[PDB]
Amino acid sequence: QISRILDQRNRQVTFTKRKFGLMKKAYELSVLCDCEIALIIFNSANRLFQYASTDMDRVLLKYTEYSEPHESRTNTDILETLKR
Amino acid sequence: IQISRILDQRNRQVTFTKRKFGLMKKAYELSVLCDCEIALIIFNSANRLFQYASTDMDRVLLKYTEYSEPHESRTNTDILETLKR
Repeated sequence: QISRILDQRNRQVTFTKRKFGLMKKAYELSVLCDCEIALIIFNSANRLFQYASTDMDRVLLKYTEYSEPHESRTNTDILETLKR
Repeated sequence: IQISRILDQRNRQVTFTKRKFGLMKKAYELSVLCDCEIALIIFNSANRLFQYASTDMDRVLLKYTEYSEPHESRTNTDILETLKR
């Protein structure tokens, strides 16, 4: 029951609030549970925003070297889980 | 006050899973509400890789490599500084 915010002012304020919320939660997860986290966000104007718990090059390099299988989710899977 | 010692190691996995899912849920919401493309890469303390992409990971990482520099770049040091203000 969630949809896309059409009004550009209400889109930007919501984007900023939630982008910061995401980074705050990523920070918390990283310190609480000893995780390494990277977050890449392209907004609707195609502006790039990024967060990395350590630094981005480190996390992306680890990502590209990972030999073991990935556990991977997309919007389709998240939306399915949320229905339950 | 050593931040990594805060958590009870007994509930480590459950806390990790709950918060990982919270992060993905919020990423999903942001992507639909604000028309964003989002990728999330998480290595847990046992070095298990978990990933989320709103579209798919190869698409988001390719967009990343075709951009020259971030508009905002943050790490834990910056987030912690902002939170103190």
